[PDB]
Amino acid sequence: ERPTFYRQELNKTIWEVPERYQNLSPVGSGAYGSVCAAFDTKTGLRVAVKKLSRPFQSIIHAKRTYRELRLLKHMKHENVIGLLDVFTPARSLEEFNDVYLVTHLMGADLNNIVKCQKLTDDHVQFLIYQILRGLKYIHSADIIHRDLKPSNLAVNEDSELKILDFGLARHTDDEMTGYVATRWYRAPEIMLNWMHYNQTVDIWSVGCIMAELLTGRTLFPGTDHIDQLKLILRLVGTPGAELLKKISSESARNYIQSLTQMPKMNFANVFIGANPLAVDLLEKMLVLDSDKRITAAQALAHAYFAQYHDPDDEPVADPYDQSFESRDLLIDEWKSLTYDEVISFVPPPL
Ligand SMILES: CC(=O)Nc1cn2cc(-c3cc(NC(=O)c4cccc(C(F)(F)F)c4)ccc3C)ccc2n1
Repeated sequence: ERPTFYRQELNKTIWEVPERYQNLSPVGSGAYGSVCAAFDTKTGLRVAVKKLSRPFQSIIHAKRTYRELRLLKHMKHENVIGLLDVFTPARSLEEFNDVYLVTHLMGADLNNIVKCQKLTDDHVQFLIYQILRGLKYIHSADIIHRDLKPSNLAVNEDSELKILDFGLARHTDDEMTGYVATRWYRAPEIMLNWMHYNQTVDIWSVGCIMAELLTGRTLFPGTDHIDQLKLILRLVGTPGAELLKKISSESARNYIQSLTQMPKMNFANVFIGANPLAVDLLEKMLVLDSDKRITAAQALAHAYFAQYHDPDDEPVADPYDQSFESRDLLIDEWKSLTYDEVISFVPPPL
């Protein structure tokens, strides 16, 4: 039942894919992989095919490959990216070297929407509602996104949203340096390595995205890590004794204590004309102490989403076994586990 594969060179990369995928066209490249737009003749869908770059070159790369495949195979929610297909041209484990992942082709992202269109409060309500509905699902599987930003949120013509991770490069220090969107939505505990972070790092990002949908502007466009921290503390206030004790890094803790103390600002005076319910929700998401930050499940029940909230239609994920994360294996073992996952893949129904 193995399909027939055909080969083509696209931007000095050899692509070998089943015949069902036609009109391959390059849409992106990076350290982790290359992405092509294509037409799936079997389903009639416009798809995105990601060919992973050297997926088993090191233990780190082999584990990352296995990790992404496990995660994609698990995600089954209206607001989260789904795996349409996974394939390899390899006929056996011995010849296994390449992995291709297929998802829906995404049109616009949230950055394209905020660009020329000024969003109304009802539009903001619907977009944030869906992010939180998708996050509640991601978090219920004990998965932390870590990189929620407008470019990782796909929004169709009907304002239907999906959470994705379209990143193709290594999230290095250099990539996070300066006046960069890669760091503007990051929680201060992850950006400054304050302590062992939890999934509320993602709620900080939603708060940053919501503020930007409401004003059309970046909430914390820092020119560097320290300038961004100062922009944060000006709005939310400098931390109290309770939070400083939770900063496990003595160096980071010592730096914060050197700053002049500042009170939390009045958010109604920052977000002029915004719905007072939006302002209230923003104050619950943009909390410096991650332990006190509203969760996705708590946020869906907030009065700001009264028009969309349906507790009978906000599902949680099936149990997700990620015991593999603390497993020490050789490249060939991570490869064989990846291979079993490719061959056991069951496509979703129409
Ligand atoms: C115009 C256009 O459509 N361009 C486009 C489409 N693209 C699609 C992909 C793409 C991305 C993944 N991986 C993830 O999304 C991912 C990984 C980990 C966690 C999560 C989360 F679930 F936590 F979000 C999601 C798998 C397969 C493909 C094909 C990459 C770049 C891209 N560019």
